[PDB]
Amino acid sequence: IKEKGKPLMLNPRTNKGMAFTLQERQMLGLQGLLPPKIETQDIQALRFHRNLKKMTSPLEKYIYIMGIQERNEKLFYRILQDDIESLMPIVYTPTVGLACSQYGHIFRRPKGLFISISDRGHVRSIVDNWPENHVKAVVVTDGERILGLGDLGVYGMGIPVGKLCLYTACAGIRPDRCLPVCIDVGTDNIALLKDPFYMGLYQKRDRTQQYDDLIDEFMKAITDRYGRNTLIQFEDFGNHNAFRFLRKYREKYCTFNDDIQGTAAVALAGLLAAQKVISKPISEHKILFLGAGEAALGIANLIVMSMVENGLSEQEAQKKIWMFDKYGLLVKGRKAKIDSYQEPFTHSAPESIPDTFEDAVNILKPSTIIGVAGAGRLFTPDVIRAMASINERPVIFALSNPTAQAECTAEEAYTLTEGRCLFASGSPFGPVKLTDGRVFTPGQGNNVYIFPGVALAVILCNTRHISDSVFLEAAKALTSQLTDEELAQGRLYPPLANIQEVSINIAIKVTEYLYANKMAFRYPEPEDKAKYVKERTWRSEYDSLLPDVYEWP
Amino acid sequence: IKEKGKPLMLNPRTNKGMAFTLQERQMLGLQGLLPPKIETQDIQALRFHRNLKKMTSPLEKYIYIMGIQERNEKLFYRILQDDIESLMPIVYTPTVGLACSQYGHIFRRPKGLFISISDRGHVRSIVDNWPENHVKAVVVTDGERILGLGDLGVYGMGIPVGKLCLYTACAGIRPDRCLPVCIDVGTDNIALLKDPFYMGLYQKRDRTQQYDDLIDEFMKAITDRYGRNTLIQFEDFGNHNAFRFLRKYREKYCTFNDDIQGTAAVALAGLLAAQKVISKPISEHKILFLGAGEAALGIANLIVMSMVENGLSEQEAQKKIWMFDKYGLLVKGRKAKIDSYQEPFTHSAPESIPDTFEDAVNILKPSTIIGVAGAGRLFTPDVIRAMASINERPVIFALSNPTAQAECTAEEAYTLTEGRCLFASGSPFGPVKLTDGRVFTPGQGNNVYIFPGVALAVILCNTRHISDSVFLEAAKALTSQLTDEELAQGRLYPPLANIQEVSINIAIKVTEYLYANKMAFRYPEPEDKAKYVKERTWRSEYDSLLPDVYEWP
Amino acid sequence: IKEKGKPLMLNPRTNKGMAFTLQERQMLGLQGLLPPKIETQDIQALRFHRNLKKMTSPLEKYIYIMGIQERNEKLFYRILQDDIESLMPIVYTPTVGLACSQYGHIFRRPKGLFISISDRGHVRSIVDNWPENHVKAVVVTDGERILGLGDLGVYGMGIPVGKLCLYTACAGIRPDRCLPVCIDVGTDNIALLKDPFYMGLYQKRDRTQQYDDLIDEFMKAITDRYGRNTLIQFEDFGNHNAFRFLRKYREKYCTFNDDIQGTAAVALAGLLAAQKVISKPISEHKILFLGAGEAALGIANLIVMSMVENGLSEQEAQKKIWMFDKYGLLVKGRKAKIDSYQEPFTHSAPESIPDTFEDAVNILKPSTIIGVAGAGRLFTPDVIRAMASINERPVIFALSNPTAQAECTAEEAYTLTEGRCLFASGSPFGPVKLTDGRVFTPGQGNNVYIFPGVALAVILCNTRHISDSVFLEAAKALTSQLTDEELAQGRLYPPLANIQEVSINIAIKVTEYLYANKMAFRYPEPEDKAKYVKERTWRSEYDSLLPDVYEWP
Ligand SMILES: NC(=O)c1ccc[n+]([C@@H]2O[C@H](COP(=O)([O-])OP(=O)(O)OC[C@H]3O[C@@H](n4cnc5c(N)ncnc54)[C@H](O)[C@@H]3O)[C@@H](O)[C@H]2O)c1
Ligand SMILES: NC(=O)c1ccc[n+]([C@@H]2O[C@H](COP(=O)([O-])OP(=O)(O)OC[C@H]3O[C@@H](n4cnc5c(N)ncnc54)[C@H](O)[C@@H]3O)[C@@H](O)[C@H]2O)c1
Ligand SMILES: NC(=O)c1ccc[n+]([C@@H]2O[C@H](COP(=O)([O-])OP(=O)(O)OC[C@H]3O[C@@H](n4cnc5c(N)ncnc54)[C@H](O)[C@@H]3O)[C@@H](O)[C@H]2O)c1
Ligand SMILES: NC(=O)c1ccc[n+]([C@@H]2O[C@H](COP(=O)([O-])OP(=O)(O)OC[C@H]3O[C@@H](n4cnc5c(N)ncnc54)[C@H](O)[C@@H]3O)[C@@H](O)[C@H]2O)c1
Ligand SMILES: NC(=O)c1ccc[n+]([C@@H]2O[C@H](COP(=O)([O-])OP(=O)(O)OC[C@H]3O[C@@H](n4cnc5c(N)ncnc54)[C@H](O)[C@@H]3O)[C@@H](O)[C@H]2O)c1
Ligand SMILES: NC(=O)c1ccc[n+]([C@@H]2O[C@H](COP(=O)([O-])OP(=O)(O)OC[C@H]3O[C@@H](n4cnc5c(N)ncnc54)[C@H](O)[C@@H]3O)[C@@H](O)[C@H]2O)c1
Ligand SMILES: O=C([O-])C(=O)[O-]
Ligand SMILES: O=C([O-])C(=O)[O-]
Ligand SMILES: O=C([O-])C(=O)[O-]
Ligand SMILES: [Mn+2]
Ligand SMILES: [Mn+2]
Ligand SMILES: [Mn+2]
Repeated sequence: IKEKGKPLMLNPRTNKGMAFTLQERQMLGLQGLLPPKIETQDIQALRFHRNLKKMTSPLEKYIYIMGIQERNEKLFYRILQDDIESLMPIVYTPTVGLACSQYGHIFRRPKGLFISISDRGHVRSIVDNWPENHVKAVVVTDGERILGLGDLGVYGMGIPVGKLCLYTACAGIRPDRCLPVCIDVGTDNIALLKDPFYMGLYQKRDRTQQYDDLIDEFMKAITDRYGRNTLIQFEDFGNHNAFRFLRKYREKYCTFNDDIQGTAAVALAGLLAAQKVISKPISEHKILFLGAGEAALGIANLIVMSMVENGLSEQEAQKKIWMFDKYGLLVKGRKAKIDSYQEPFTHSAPESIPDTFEDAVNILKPSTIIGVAGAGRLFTPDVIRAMASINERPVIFALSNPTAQAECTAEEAYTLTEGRCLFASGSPFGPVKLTDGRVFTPGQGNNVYIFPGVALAVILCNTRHISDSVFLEAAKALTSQLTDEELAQGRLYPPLANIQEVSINIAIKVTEYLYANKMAFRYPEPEDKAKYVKERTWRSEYDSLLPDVYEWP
Repeated sequence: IKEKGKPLMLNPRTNKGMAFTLQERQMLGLQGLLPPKIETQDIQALRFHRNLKKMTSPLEKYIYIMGIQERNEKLFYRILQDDIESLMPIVYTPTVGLACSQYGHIFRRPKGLFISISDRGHVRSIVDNWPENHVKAVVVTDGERILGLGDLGVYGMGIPVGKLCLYTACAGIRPDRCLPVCIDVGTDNIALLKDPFYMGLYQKRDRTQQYDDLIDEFMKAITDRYGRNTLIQFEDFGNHNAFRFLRKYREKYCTFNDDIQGTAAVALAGLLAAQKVISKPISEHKILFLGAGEAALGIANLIVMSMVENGLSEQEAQKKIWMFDKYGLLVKGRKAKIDSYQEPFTHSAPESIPDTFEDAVNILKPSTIIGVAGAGRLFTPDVIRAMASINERPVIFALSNPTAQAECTAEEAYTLTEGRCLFASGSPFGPVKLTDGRVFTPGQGNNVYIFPGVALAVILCNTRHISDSVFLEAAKALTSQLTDEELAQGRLYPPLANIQEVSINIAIKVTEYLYANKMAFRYPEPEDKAKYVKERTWRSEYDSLLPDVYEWP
Repeated sequence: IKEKGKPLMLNPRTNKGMAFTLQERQMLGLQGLLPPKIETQDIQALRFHRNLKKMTSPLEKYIYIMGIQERNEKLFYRILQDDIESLMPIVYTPTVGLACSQYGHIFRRPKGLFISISDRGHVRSIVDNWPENHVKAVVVTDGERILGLGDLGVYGMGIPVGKLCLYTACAGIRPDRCLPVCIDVGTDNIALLKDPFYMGLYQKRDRTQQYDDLIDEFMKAITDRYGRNTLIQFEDFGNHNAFRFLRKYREKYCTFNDDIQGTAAVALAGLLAAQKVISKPISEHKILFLGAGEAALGIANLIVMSMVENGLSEQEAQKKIWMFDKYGLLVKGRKAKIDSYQEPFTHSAPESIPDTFEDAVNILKPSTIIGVAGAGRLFTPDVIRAMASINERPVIFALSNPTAQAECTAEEAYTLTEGRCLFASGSPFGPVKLTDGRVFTPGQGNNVYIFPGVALAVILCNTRHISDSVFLEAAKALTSQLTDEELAQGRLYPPLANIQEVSINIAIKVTEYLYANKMAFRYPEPEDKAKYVKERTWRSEYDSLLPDVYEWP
């Protein structure tokens, strides 16, 4: 660090608070600007937990902790690391959805880069305004599909911000090499347009070619300054655009879409663990999705990749997967439109045309059910009872977020199937004890289990493009960490409390895969992949800021 | 403004948030670093009040609002300005006392300059570490007598910080020209010495000549760098040190003691207003003080100054004044020691020596009672009832702070006297409505009504030293702004809500006084002192940060 | 750029002087700090040539122009560009040698990174002290063999400094991406160890393993901060270390030795041009070197690569080469030592052992002669007359530098052979007109014709390592640019006034070779190489420093 004096305290990246040693204070011009007390990160950590403990609401907790990131970055991450599982619901789903829908009312300081349609032709000048010179990862959103909350416009910047926090909290990626970005081309949200606190352009969404050009101009600007292999993760974009930009840029830049490919990998991993207990014959699998968008089509695709690799031909696999959206069951010749992606899973209408999702379950008699409609409690008791009636061990996945949009609760799933189901959810739920004394502990099927470790692998390997088989590998790498004991408790995923090592482990496996398939370019190739990864993780412990002073012989 | 980029946003002195213009953004390198929305201070203020309204406790509010000062200085004062009366109890007494006691728990960022006994011989280098180069006003403490809370050590820094906020919020003094200072020579407070969050040196107070030498080195360092006429206000020092440092510096430097002299001025003004209703024959006045320290002795010396200038002799005036401390009534020959400042009011004991304060009232039969012991409710119902019985219109001042250390309440005072008392308090109390329907609105006899306006004047006139007559004058300037309809409500002081103009008016009147007596060195002399003063007040309105761009012919 | 105000003028990299436009001055805070006149670089250029014209000595001119590098970088390179051929003798050989030998007397400001043996163990902290963060090229020396001047210790920093100027002035490599380094481990120069103005450690050279560590620590420090593919050009190292370091590092880092490999290619090119006029049968080629060091072994080796390529075998080619050093003809069994590298060119003594270089010429009767002993006029008249007798068109290369160390002059070569010799020198010599009227314009055989264009190629291709065959291609790309007309005048190389385009053209040839041989890693690969290189060259034209201000819809 080149700076000295107060500027060191004003920048959260460097500010150590009372943890600045006396030598540091005297040598860096800080003597007098801090109380005469020298503290440790541990004392600071104590102050935090003491304070947090006394707090009452989750949003209040969110504002308190997210604020530390703007005062003392090192301490911020230390605090998450102290107990990531307990803070996850505040910092991530579901409280993050609340913060977003409230972004303008709680505003204090901005975070990330903001690029609006009004800046077209001048995006490179905006990118050059970013203080950090070595960004490696970017998470960008246009805010049209924020969780299951829909179009929140610029209030959606909360997502990319929180997403990168996990980059560092889960996989040890350097915070100063991360860049959250929000593309503001307007919002179709009538209430936000009438909101005095709204933080974006007061106009409807510009869907013309101008939009595509702005995005294209954005990708170019980012890579022109930071490099062609700068990781770019697309997050919470609308259905149409999400698929379009993925197909358009995946072979050109180092990019992927979390909602489509990250979700694909976590779901598969949970489906794999489930099979470990059911061991059902492949010719018998029959999956039915509620919803048919980004997540649904992404999961369905990884599932087919797996079945195919487990025998079945691509076409046979697809026949095992069905979808039911807001218009009904996806069957050939239906009135409602069917896109190019849904096509493969759109099949000939069965004996009868289901009117409700309950009808579908009964007619189709699926073995697995996957909720990803973002429309609330659609896995009703009747649907849950039907699944348990049809199956001995039904697999029930309600992945919509935040919690309020989920398809059903863990308690609803376990109690209604007499503890026979294998359940997973997108948002957090605690253990379930039935009137009979049995206790079931459900796992969280959320892409946070996937993106952190995959991002670290790609960054470290100087990888240029991310293929789908890279997520298939991550799926396998995550599920191979589940122990029988945990599986026994009802967990289809490793404990959230250990998400740090689980990520690092996924990174190691993925970098082993990239190098093995000639997708890595970092040289020379490391002998010991695991030691290589573990060796380059960012730590929340303070570094010495003292200059190298030494005597000459 | 020689800075551009993120730094403009990291420094609260310059940060405007979404209030930075689009042109300011494009020209200063901030485009992209802020959300697309351009806001007005008016909207920012709206976000604050909405948020504050949702909050429950005062210390939570105190943390919220004092934090704004570290994010956006201008909005901070705008927030205070929007309603100084409702925020004073949170930002000032009592809550400021609660915050000092909680200082180590609520810590987030330091404020002010910290000089410790361990830094002796290096004070200058610490002073040179302060970022601003044109400081004009300093408020310093050692934390030995924080309000009526006692020795709070470094936790007492919240006092100078708070006093200086009022320098700007009440008198329009420029924030960047203000500097809070805490002298840390240790603490005798056992509780803090075993507190892991304590912010100072872990040692008992050093009271050797090394203490004196540090104060010496402090005064010299401050004036060597900022100028000999720099205003230095002492605050909350222990009794012995407060008096000796005043005597020691008042003619060498531009310094005064707020607790001694400031309190004297506010007390006298309330007494001057009371007399407006009592019209009591000077010879009959009999004043009894509960306590005989810094505040008590200062008020007493000014009372005498008023009396002497109204006809009495110095000796004849000091005889109308009696003091009762923790050892009892001050009389000639008593065992408890009597200092040089106390002699003038230590009289030959009466017929019977009072054992309790109630006895001293019934024996001396005072017309006025002034509580300044900081020991709690020593003005008991019996004491209040005695005054109501002795005087038709008793004068009762409970000036001890915070509220818990106050001798009595407004409710108690008016009620027990049947609305016959003229009551004032150091801390805030709402209006009292007697069961007969009458309502009383008590004034706040606190030095906040005096130090801001006196400081402004002194600074503007480049005054070199402060005489007691300045305070006598300032006492006159305050009361002169009290209206009948106000006195009628029961207020012995102008409504807190207009503390801004009151302070400006007092300032104008003191600068006139300083010039008239040749104590002002600002040249040339303003013909219109009012215009002169009002002209130089700092405003909370945002300033334009745009570079001067213009076409040449 | 993120700075504004005086810093902009203090930093030579940005300073434009009166070239700062009015709008630039107003928006960036320079209004008033510059005279009211707005100038053009053309006017500034005129001012320079005007003042240089009145100057007397070459050193006085060197001091003046090198100083501009520290005041206005953009202008410094415009000045060279105006007329490189006339400035080269001042900025390069021979005046650079006089500068170095005088480095301590002419000092005003330092240039480059200095690393001493006394900083062993702390080199990384030194590297981190360099202001630029994207270095792509380094040129380093320890000053043991500065030109033919010998060991000049730290006074040799002029060499690396001058080389990098040419990197920019010749091939358009960005100046901020270049970094000259001097390794000071002491000096054996007894004179310098007695010079109160000497700029390095006052101790003889440390030749222990410590020397090896330092260099190792240096290579690691550099690569860690800037990357594994950062170009590191070695220059003017002693004989032993030059070869040992080259071998040791050529496979681990992207490095080469200018004196060994650079010189190899220039000389080969000149030889190739001569062959055009001589058409001598490859079978009768007979080269005799005067000197057996870095350059001699470097040229001989590239020479062989060609013959071998043109039919012969490595064995028979080497037999055509002979060498003669300060001890005599390199013959097997000789008293004096013959190292690993000399081996292939140390042959079985001839019937008669040559006592002097003339006798050597007489006995071996070579077709070509190449001086690279750096010990003065060893190509005596008799030796030149001999070559003329033995040969119809003798080839005479006197490459030792600086001019005073050259083997003979152009006038000596042409006159003594009656215009039949094909001559080239390392230092500059003007045209020669014989008594009979014929005018001969000699070419300069210096690596400056090679290192700039190769460096640019490597850097642009993200090349990891440099093969000797790369220098064979450079030798061809250079000679391939020669026109029969220039050859007609007597030039064996393109005119110096064209070095810029001759460099870019060589750079374009090499990146095609690199890519073609899978040695390039930049991605994707450029379709049109010429366009790719020309598009990436740095220009000395001022760039606009105005912020991006624009209207929003
Ligand atoms: N202060 C700086 O700007 C700075 C400091 C250190 C390294 N670097 C850069 O790193 C490269 C050197 O390689 P290396 O030793 O870092 O490792 P490496 O070469 O083994 O790592 C490969 C890539 O992963 C990146 N990387 C490593 N750890 C990372 C982390 N924890 N979070 C995010 N990105 C990470 C690196 O930047 C590098 O591009 C150099 O090119 C240099 O530019 C820059
Ligand atoms: N747990 C995870 O890791 C994770 C990851 C990504 C997305 N999600 C969640 O999945 C949900 C959908 O995300 P997406 O990107 O696929 O959305 P999308 O907008 O691309 O698709 C939404 C789909 O839901 C369908 N739908 C809406 N209402 C329906 C209803 N009432 N009944 C039946 N179908 C209905 C739509 O027709 C559409 O097919 C969101 O709530 C999101 O939070 C979870
Ligand atoms: N309202 C204002 O503007 C204002 C200004 C300054 C100080 N004060 C308040 O006045 C109080 C005293 O401050 P100070 O500077 O005078 O302190 P000090 O220590 O100088 O004097 C305190 C005096 O009160 C006496 N005392 C203590 N306990 C007593 C008891 N139980 N009964 C009778 N007398 C007792 C002490 O003996 C001493 O003489 C503090 O609580 C402070 O907050 C108010
Ligand atoms: N950026 C700076 O450092 C800066 C800027 C403007 C003025 N100044 C100083 O002000 C002096 C010129 O006089 P002037 O035109 O400012 O006023 P002035 O001469 O009318 O005022 C007399 C004194 O009061 C002070 N002052 C005025 N308003 C003040 C305020 N609102 N809060 C605190 N202090 C205040 C001034 O510093 C000055 O020393 C010069 O000595 C100069 O050094 C400094
Ligand atoms: N201000 C900066 O630090 C800055 C500015 C622009 C680009 N860059 C870097 O350049 C890379 C992007 O590629 P590009 O668009 O520059 O070109 P490129 O990728 O086509 O060029 C290939 C390599 O040659 C280097 N290069 C190009 N011209 C050079 C020159 N004239 N002199 C010396 N080296 C030169 C580049 O640094 C690059 O590493 C990124 O890695 C980025 O970090 C840095
Ligand atoms: N023109 C160019 O492009 C260019 C490039 C590199 C080096 N050079 C010049 O070549 C000269 C030597 O450099 P080097 O790297 O080969 O050095 P070196 O020390 O590695 O080799 C010098 C050789 O000359 C021999 N020698 C010394 N004195 C001799 C004498 N009196 N008679 C006969 N032989 C003698 C030595 O034995 C040795 O073999 C220097 O003057 C240098 O300036 C020119
Ligand atoms: O989109 C989502 O809901 C997510 O990523 O968790
Ligand atoms: O000391 C006090 O109580 C004050 O200053 O208000
Ligand atoms: O070493 C030399 O003489 C050179 O490079 O010109
Ligand atoms: Mn998402
Ligand atoms: Mn006080
Ligand atoms: Mn050289």
